[PDB]
Amino acid sequence: EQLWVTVYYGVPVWKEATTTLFCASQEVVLENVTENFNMWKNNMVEQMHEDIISLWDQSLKPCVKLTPLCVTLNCTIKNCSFNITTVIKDKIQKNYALFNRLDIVPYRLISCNTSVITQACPKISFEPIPIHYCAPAGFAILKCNDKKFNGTGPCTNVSTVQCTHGIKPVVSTQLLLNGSLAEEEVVIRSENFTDNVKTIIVQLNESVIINCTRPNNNTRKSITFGPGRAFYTTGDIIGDIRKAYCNISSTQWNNTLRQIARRLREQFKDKTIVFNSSDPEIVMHSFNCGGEFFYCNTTQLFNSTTYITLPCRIKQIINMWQEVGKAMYAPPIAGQIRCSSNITGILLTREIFRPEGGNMRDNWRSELYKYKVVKIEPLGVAPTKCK
Amino acid sequence: EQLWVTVYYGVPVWKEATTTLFCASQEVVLENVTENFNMWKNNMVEQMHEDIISLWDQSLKPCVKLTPLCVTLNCTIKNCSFNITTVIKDKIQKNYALFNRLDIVPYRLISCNTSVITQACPKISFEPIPIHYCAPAGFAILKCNDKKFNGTGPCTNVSTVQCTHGIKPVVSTQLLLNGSLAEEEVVIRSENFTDNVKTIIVQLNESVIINCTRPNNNTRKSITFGPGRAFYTTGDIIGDIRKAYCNISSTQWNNTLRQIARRLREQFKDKTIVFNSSDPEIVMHSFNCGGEFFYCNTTQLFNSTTYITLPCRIKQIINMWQEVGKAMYAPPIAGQIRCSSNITGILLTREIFRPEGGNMRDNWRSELYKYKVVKIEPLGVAPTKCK
Amino acid sequence: EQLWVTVYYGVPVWKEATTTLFCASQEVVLENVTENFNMWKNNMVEQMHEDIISLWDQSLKPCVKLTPLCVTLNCTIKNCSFNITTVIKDKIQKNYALFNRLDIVPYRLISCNTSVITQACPKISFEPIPIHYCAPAGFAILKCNDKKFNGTGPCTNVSTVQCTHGIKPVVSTQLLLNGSLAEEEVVIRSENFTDNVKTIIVQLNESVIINCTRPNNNTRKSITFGPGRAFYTTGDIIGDIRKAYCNISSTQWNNTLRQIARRLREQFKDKTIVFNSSDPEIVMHSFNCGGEFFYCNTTQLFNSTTYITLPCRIKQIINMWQEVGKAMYAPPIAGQIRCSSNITGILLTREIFRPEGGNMRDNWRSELYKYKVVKIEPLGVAPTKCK
Amino acid sequence: FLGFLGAAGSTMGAASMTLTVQARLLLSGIKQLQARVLAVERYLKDQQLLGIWGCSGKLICCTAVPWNASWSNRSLDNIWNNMTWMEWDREINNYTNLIYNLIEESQNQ
Amino acid sequence: FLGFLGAAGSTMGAASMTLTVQARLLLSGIKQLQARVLAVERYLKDQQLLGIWGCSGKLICCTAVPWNASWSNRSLDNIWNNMTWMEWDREINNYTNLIYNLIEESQNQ
Amino acid sequence: FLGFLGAAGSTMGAASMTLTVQARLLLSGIKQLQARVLAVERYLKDQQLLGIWGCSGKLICCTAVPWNASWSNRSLDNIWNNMTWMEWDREINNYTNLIYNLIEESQNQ
Ligand SMILES: *[C@@H]1O[C@H](CO)[C@@H](O[C@@H]2O[C@H](CO)[C@@H](O[C@@H]3O[C@H](CO)[C@@H](O)[C@H](O)[C@@H]3O)[C@H](O)[C@H]2NC(C)=O)[C@H](O)[C@H]1NC(C)=O
Ligand SMILES: *[C@@H]1O[C@H](CO)[C@@H](O[C@@H]2O[C@H](CO)[C@@H](O[C@@H]3O[C@H](CO)[C@@H](O)[C@H](O)[C@@H]3O)[C@H](O)[C@H]2NC(C)=O)[C@H](O)[C@H]1NC(C)=O
Ligand SMILES: *[C@@H]1O[C@H](CO)[C@@H](O[C@@H]2O[C@H](CO)[C@@H](O)[C@H](O)[C@H]2NC(C)=O)[C@H](O)[C@H]1NC(C)=O
Ligand SMILES: *[C@@H]1O[C@H](CO)[C@@H](O[C@@H]2O[C@H](CO)[C@@H](O)[C@H](O)[C@H]2NC(C)=O)[C@H](O)[C@H]1NC(C)=O
Ligand SMILES: *[C@@H]1O[C@H](CO)[C@@H](O[C@@H]2O[C@H](CO)[C@@H](O)[C@H](O)[C@H]2NC(C)=O)[C@H](O)[C@H]1NC(C)=O
Ligand SMILES: *[C@@H]1O[C@H](CO)[C@@H](O[C@@H]2O[C@H](CO)[C@@H](O)[C@H](O)[C@H]2NC(C)=O)[C@H](O)[C@H]1NC(C)=O
Ligand SMILES: *[C@@H]1O[C@H](CO)[C@@H](O[C@@H]2O[C@H](CO)[C@@H](O)[C@H](O)[C@H]2NC(C)=O)[C@H](O)[C@H]1NC(C)=O
Ligand SMILES: *[C@@H]1O[C@H](CO)[C@@H](O[C@@H]2O[C@H](CO)[C@@H](O)[C@H](O)[C@H]2NC(C)=O)[C@H](O)[C@H]1NC(C)=O
Ligand SMILES: *[C@@H]1O[C@H](CO)[C@@H](O[C@@H]2O[C@H](CO)[C@@H](O)[C@H](O)[C@H]2NC(C)=O)[C@H](O)[C@H]1NC(C)=O
Ligand SMILES: *[C@@H]1O[C@H](CO)[C@@H](O[C@@H]2O[C@H](CO)[C@@H](O)[C@H](O)[C@H]2NC(C)=O)[C@H](O)[C@H]1NC(C)=O
Ligand SMILES: *[C@@H]1O[C@H](CO)[C@@H](O[C@@H]2O[C@H](CO)[C@@H](O)[C@H](O)[C@H]2NC(C)=O)[C@H](O)[C@H]1NC(C)=O
Ligand SMILES: *[C@@H]1O[C@H](CO)[C@@H](O[C@@H]2O[C@H](CO)[C@@H](O)[C@H](O)[C@H]2NC(C)=O)[C@H](O)[C@H]1NC(C)=O
Ligand SMILES: *[C@@H]1O[C@H](CO)[C@@H](O[C@@H]2O[C@H](CO)[C@@H](O)[C@H](O)[C@H]2NC(C)=O)[C@H](O)[C@H]1NC(C)=O
Ligand SMILES: *[C@@H]1O[C@H](CO)[C@@H](O[C@@H]2O[C@H](CO)[C@@H](O)[C@H](O)[C@H]2NC(C)=O)[C@H](O)[C@H]1NC(C)=O
Ligand SMILES: *[C@@H]1O[C@H](CO)[C@@H](O[C@@H]2O[C@H](CO)[C@@H](O)[C@H](O)[C@H]2NC(C)=O)[C@H](O)[C@H]1NC(C)=O
Ligand SMILES: *[C@@H]1O[C@H](CO)[C@@H](O[C@@H]2O[C@H](CO)[C@@H](O)[C@H](O)[C@H]2NC(C)=O)[C@H](O)[C@H]1NC(C)=O
Ligand SMILES: *[C@@H]1O[C@H](CO)[C@@H](O[C@@H]2O[C@H](CO)[C@@H](O)[C@H](O)[C@H]2NC(C)=O)[C@H](O)[C@H]1NC(C)=O
Ligand SMILES: *[C@@H]1O[C@H](CO)[C@@H](O)[C@H](O)[C@H]1NC(C)=O
Ligand SMILES: *[C@@H]1O[C@H](CO)[C@@H](O)[C@H](O)[C@H]1NC(C)=O
Ligand SMILES: *[C@@H]1O[C@H](CO)[C@@H](O)[C@H](O)[C@H]1NC(C)=O
Repeated sequence: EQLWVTVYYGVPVWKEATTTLFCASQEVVLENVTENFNMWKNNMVEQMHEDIISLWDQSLKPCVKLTPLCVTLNCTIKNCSFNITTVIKDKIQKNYALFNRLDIVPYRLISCNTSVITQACPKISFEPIPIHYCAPAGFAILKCNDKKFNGTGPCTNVSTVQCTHGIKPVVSTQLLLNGSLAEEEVVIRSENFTDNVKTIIVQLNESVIINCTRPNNNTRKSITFGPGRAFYTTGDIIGDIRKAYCNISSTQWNNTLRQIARRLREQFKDKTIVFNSSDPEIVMHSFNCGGEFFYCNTTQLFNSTTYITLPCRIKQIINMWQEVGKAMYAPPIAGQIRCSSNITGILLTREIFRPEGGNMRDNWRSELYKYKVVKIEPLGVAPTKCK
Repeated sequence: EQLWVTVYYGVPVWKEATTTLFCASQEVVLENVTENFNMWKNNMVEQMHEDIISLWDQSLKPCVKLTPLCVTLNCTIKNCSFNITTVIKDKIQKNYALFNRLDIVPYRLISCNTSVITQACPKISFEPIPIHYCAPAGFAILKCNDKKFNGTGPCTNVSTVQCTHGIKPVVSTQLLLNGSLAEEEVVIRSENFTDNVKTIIVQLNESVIINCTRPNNNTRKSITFGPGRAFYTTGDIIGDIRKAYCNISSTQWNNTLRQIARRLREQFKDKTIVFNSSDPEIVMHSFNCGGEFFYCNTTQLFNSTTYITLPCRIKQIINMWQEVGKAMYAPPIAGQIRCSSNITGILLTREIFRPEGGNMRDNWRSELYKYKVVKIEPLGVAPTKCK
Repeated sequence: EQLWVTVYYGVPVWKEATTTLFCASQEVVLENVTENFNMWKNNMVEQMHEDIISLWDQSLKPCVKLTPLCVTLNCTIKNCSFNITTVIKDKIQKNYALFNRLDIVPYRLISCNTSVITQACPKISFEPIPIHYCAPAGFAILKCNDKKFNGTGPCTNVSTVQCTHGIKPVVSTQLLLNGSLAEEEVVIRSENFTDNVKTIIVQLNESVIINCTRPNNNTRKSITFGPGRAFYTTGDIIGDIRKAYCNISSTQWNNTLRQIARRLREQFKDKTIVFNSSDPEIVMHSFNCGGEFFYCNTTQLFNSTTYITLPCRIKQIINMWQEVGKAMYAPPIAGQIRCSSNITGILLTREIFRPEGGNMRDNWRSELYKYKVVKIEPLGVAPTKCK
Repeated sequence: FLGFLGAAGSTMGAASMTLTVQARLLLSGIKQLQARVLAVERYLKDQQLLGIWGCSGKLICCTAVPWNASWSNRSLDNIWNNMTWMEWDREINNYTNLIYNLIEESQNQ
Repeated sequence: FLGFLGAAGSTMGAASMTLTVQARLLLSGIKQLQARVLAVERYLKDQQLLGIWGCSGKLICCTAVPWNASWSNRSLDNIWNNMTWMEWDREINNYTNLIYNLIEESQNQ
Repeated sequence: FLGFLGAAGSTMGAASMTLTVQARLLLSGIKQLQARVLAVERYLKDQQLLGIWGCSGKLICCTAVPWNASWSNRSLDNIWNNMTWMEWDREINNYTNLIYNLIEESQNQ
């Protein structure tokens, strides 16, 4: 018999594509399907990084620039004094302000000649809030529910989700804080573990709690430039002068480090491995805690084959993501600062392994490893006996 | 006897929703329907308020700042002389300027230590044009046609219009000008009359005409203070120096106050009421007349248990809608300025009653009190005897 | 007998349009159809001019302004010196720079008195690239393929194209550079030959090669005024100095003028045609060669009834379209530069004939004379016998 | 000619003859961008939801889905002669998704 | 065969078999958000103007409105075998809105 | 009810009963303007391509395009009871435009 062409609308097939995901702040299982995933070719990570750059640029656009503070400072933390113009242009008034050591260079501010300093707007905050990346109509976001997932490879338990979970945009350099933990084992994923250039991402099945503090009791002082331009800075400290530190329980870190070493030995050949030490922005552990930007020295943790106290520095002028042509002055926070977080992931780089990485893109690649964006193609053709 | 499902399109039902009403610059009577209204929870007021602020901020964006003003003014209305830089950077010229008294604080401009002063472009015009708010396809605007509607509660007669009437964005603090008169009587309406903090909106059925004038013959002069940057100031006055005043007929105002008292005593308990007098933006009557922002002392209108002359002052630096950082230098206008207006409504605040009009959203609640936006839902199902 | 109206969709008819085309960087013959064309009321010229002005203004937005250069200069091409501030705002220092004669007036800069000088950003370049204009969906672009087309009137060979040919947005005043050559013969076209006001566009069938060079060996120097605001200028010249000039073959230009005079004698009456010489913006040949804006005297070419050498000057500060208060500082290039270009067209004005081309829309009328945009109207009605 | 939405207070026995003047107004082509995209999306959503069910080209259509008494058990004289469309929308509001799912399933047969 | 808009010079009888190549390319696929929304709105305007009259899913439809000789009165073979579509669009250009309103009125019944 | 894309692993006979589950969720209305405009255009392009071929609003329709064994020589029970739509699309990805223009040619002929 002859066979004739039919057309079907609503065919359940998909093809790979890139779309314009939007932020937002159901799940069905897909049986008998073996869609393959790849964590190192995701467009969602690039789109998330571009959106974070676009959001950080837009918040610092309208408010005050710190051009008139590129003056000579008579510094004696440090106590410094300078000449500055008051709101009347003809009059010049002497003032004073405390500065941290990393903000000043022999004094003057550290980022005068490099780029222009735009002060952060005095009411904004850097508290991370969860962001769900969601796909428009006609697209779908797949998820791989395999427990032993390694990144590049085919999945056996694929599911279509409405959109992603609560990805918190936490900024960190070496230890990934407040992330999502693995289900069964400590999992190490790399694009090529036999290459020295490629970074190594570790995910911990059990978190390590970290406590950090700034015991100096600062107070906030305001300095006026002219019409409608102000500047907030520390005036004095009411109390004893102390350093800022972070505490990690040593037994938890030792057990976690033993598990990392065991699984990393299992991935590599049967050889001994040692953990070694790592510009303060790429060497030290950089994160924000309560509004202040800490820079903590992590050479005590990675020194292997009660508590551990890590000394830290506070920095107010930051120029992260290496954008030449922009800088940022975070306003100081009055009172004591205390915060706690869970260590979830560590970024390693090649016997000898050391924490390394100035890219902030690998922080979000450890959250978006389960997901993939597809495009629905509902039209289909098939032969039927008679039409 | 079996009932099977019937699908209808074009079913006349609606549900409450908030939409994006677009500006533009027909009524059908709905029978046997009762719809509740609430003008304090109306979302058209917030939409109009945000649109007017966005239009003002769009107008003040490219029209250049006034820095390097705020130099030390030496003043003898006032005659002030100051030193300013010329178009060449390293040279200083001497200029003189006539400024009003309210623009000057002990000299120095009034908005120097609070906000950046963006000068207003000489093309600009503050004349109100009527704006009709229209609803898109799928949405509808319901109008309450009760002649004694008190703002809340159900409305017996409801009608549907495509767009609102000619709402004029008149900015005025204490006395509403060029508004919509009531149908039958003077109507006093409020959210609840027992709370003293809530504003009281009075709407008159007979308008009271007001005549305001600026009898000084001012001349305008251009001062250039930079490369391609200049601004306009009053040069000199020709003729006798006179004050700006507004004229109200005393018989009309006495009858208006007696009607307001007569209708207002019907709400409160049996008690005599007295009108008492009320930072010039909130204390005295501030309004625009011919391009100059008059500030008229209204203690004679509200002092009770031929013509009435109210003295007025002129300001050129205003910072409307209470937002810090957005002041505007209004350019002066040469020649005598005269305007006439119709007094439509008075805003009151608690017996003793004094005018208080600090917010600008109560100017537009007196126009958008009839209207309500709904979302039409055309689909519907019902059982019949088909098939 | 009896006819009924029927509806057809996809009917090939079109009407006039004024839509906004989109840039980009198939053809159907259309037998048996005639369409009238008009290059003087063609709307693509205004669209191209608005887009070119918008991109040229957008490219000059983020980078540095030269307000601090507006200071007196103690000059000895001139060697000038001035005083600016350092990167530190407190102290000042003395620098020197080499400026051309056309950029200074008796010494201050050319446009500090009226305009705002903005430096062209060092990342961008002035090299033109081909630009294709494509009609949006629902519209079509018609092209007249007649070789005898005189600019307005009916066209016999009309064809539909998706996008226009590659048009380079070159900058020229008197001689059209790198344009589209005529098909078989030198063609003159104008709006009204008997009108003195209307310009005259001449197109050539064979091009004339022009060679221009800058024999001075300039060296780039960097100058800073503060945080992140740099400035580039010539520091010194290595070797002997020599003027810039352009070379044109004399016999080829003489034959070109003979053919042009023949066609002007055909269009006008049989009489004597004489060419005469033509503010450096409109008198001299203003064009770009290797990144520097040349201004060449053209009185040798247009004086008639081995090579020829035209002297040229160099401007660093230009103002395209003569915008009110906005100009541009082009950063100088280091070392010698040479360039070569085709001469494909001359703009003339009326017998005596003098070249003047100060408007840049007549530059682009020579490239969009073949094109016309239309709007497809796919619906149509026609009677048919069947019900 | 009652006009647009003028049969809202009438009973649904008499309001069902007036569906043309409500249907003819909900059209396109006659903060601008949000309103235009919203109008286009609402028109296309109504047309797609009407076209999956069958009867894309008419205002009154009726399917093979049997009416369940759990949704509403009142008689036809109570439905079509005693109530307006607002009240009937208020009764079966939580059962609209189940009815729409049943219509979509029955049309696929 | 003749490509997009290639039968503009041919007669109606030749060009009536090739309506798809003008019908297909009215969508996109070849700031720019506004022109793109404008293209969608123009296509939807033509589509629902067709859909009000009936025959939403076909390119050639037949209506019940009788042809009036005041609009045009020449012979049928001259219209359908000798004349291009543009010349016919020129002739009945004063009566297209009236024919559209009569077609809209007849579909209402 | 297997939900959206729930029958993607089911056979072509079984997955043909869940066409309305997928087809209901191609259109929006469930910074952000690009996503909504893109969804509207993808749905509108698919609907236009379906309506050009004919029979957009009904199920049973005649197509009259013969099937070529060079496209797929597989027996019909093996097509409709053994494989899914994904590998069918993989088999007929390159041959699809020929089938599309043959359906368009059979529409007018
Ligand atoms: C993080 O903390 C560690 C430990 O506090 C820092 O390591 C310390 O680095 C300094 C300078 O590199 C070492 O000083 C050196 O001492 C040797 C004698 O041992 C002397 O010969 C050298 O001339 C120099 O003075 C110091 O010994 C070393 N601490 C330890 C325990 O070895 C590290 O620098 C910190 N990280 C950063 C980024 O600053
Ligand atoms: C972070 O960890 C460090 C070290 O584990 C903690 O430092 C410890 O703090 C306690 C209480 O402040 C100290 O106890 C005190 O010792 C003095 C003698 O020096 C005694 O006179 C007091 O009565 C009291 O017992 C303890 O000595 C100190 N340990 C070290 C090695 O210095 C720190 O408190 C932790 N911080 C946080 C926020 O958890
Ligand atoms: C495949 O993934 C699914 C994920 O849905 C697992 O099934 C359960 O799904 C429910 C749905 O809400 C979850 O709440 C459960 O946590 C899931 N797991 C369990 C154990 O119930 C399913 O188990 C996975 N199968 C395999 C073999 O990994
Ligand atoms: C990881 O990268 C290394 C880079 O050295 C790859 O090793 C080489 O791959 C090339 C390409 O086929 C071979 O010709 C060489 O013989 C390989 N070895 C060396 C020592 O150069 C390696 O294949 C990569 N691994 C993965 C899984 O991609
Ligand atoms: C940190 O410094 C602040 C600023 O002096 C302290 O706050 C003061 O505390 C005293 C004692 O209770 C009060 O009398 C003052 O009124 C407080 N000042 C303000 C501005 O509130 C604070 O107590 C200090 N904290 C510590 C732990 O030393
Ligand atoms: C970080 O600080 C928290 C308190 O904010 C610590 O939690 C306390 O831990 C002690 C000792 O384990 C317990 O006795 C308390 O009951 C805990 N209190 C709370 C509120 O949890 C935590 O231990 C600190 N982390 C480290 C590593 O020391
Ligand atoms: C406006 O007038 C209406 C009556 O037209 C008031 O509504 C009444 O409010 C009282 C107090 O809650 C109720 O007991 C009555 O049943 C309501 N009547 C109706 C018909 O709903 C309404 O309260 C008035 N608004 C104000 C602010 O006073
Ligand atoms: C505004 O009202 C005042 C009344 O206070 C008017 O002033 C009077 O004008 C008449 C006519 O010129 C004089 O005879 C009176 O002597 C004035 N009264 C006083 C107290 O001076 C004034 O003319 C009115 N102005 C306008 C424009 O109507
Ligand atoms: C407010 O009203 C009172 C009473 O009407 C005014 O007081 C009168 O002022 C006049 C003018 O000086 C006197 O001749 C009367 O004797 C006063 N009467 C009383 C009872 O005091 C008062 O002047 C008014 N205030 C203003 C600003 O107009
Ligand atoms: C511009 O610079 C020149 C130097 O290049 C200045 O000329 C010197 O002036 C001083 C004081 O008048 C003399 O002592 C030197 O002998 C001059 N040198 C030369 C080479 O002439 C000149 O004065 C400067 N112009 C101004 C206005 O200051
Ligand atoms: C009318 O214009 C068309 C182009 O729009 C001409 O067709 C071209 O003819 C040349 C020479 O025969 C071919 O090389 C090209 O390939 C043709 N173009 C296309 C798109 O087919 C045509 O010759 C012109 N006719 C006249 C009489 O001038
Ligand atoms: C071209 O220019 C000529 C004059 O140079 C125009 O001719 C004049 O047109 C005006 C307006 O119609 C008449 O009043 C004059 O009498 C005309 N003068 C002559 C000498 O004819 C002519 O209209 C312009 N346009 C065209 C298309 O030729
Ligand atoms: C272009 O070159 C000619 C060369 O002759 C210049 O004309 C001379 O200009 C100077 C200065 O104004 C006069 O003294 C001569 O008498 C002129 N000679 C002639 C023959 O006219 C002309 O000025 C130059 N044009 C420009 C813009 O540089
Ligand atoms: C314009 O052209 C005329 C004609 O060629 C030039 O006049 C000649 O100039 C040369 C140079 O001095 C003399 O030797 C000839 O005798 C002149 N001939 C005549 C007829 O006068 C004139 O110089 C040219 N002008 C410019 C500015 O280039
Ligand atoms: C441009 O034209 C000039 C002539 O105006 C050429 O200059 C000649 O160059 C040759 C070789 O260098 C010399 O022998 C001649 O004496 C020069 N003539 C004159 C009048 O000076 C020059 O070569 C041409 N080309 C370039 C690239 O400049
Ligand atoms: C105009 O000048 C250009 C170069 O500036 C000439 O273009 C080159 O000419 C040679 C010789 O025919 C070709 O081999 C090259 O392919 C051409 N380059 C390009 C990019 O097309 C051109 O010949 C000159 N003449 C005309 C009439 O354009
Ligand atoms: C996924 O594949 C499995 C394995 O074939 C399916 O399970 C059985 O499939 C056969 C083939 O039709 C049926 O006869 C059995 O009845 C199925 N088992 C059960 C328990 O029903 C399974 O149905 C497939 N999943 C989907 C969603 O199609
Ligand atoms: C009516 O609905 C109830 C509850 O949803 C269900 O149990 C019953 O089977 C339904 N009746 C029919 C005939 O579908
Ligand atoms: C035909 O058109 C004319 C236009 O004047 C009109 O008067 C006449 O009634 C029309 N005839 C029919 C049958 O509609
Ligand atoms: C089937 O396709 C082949 C090529 O794939 C072609 O040669 C053959 O003619 C086609 N069959 C028919 C009946 O056209």
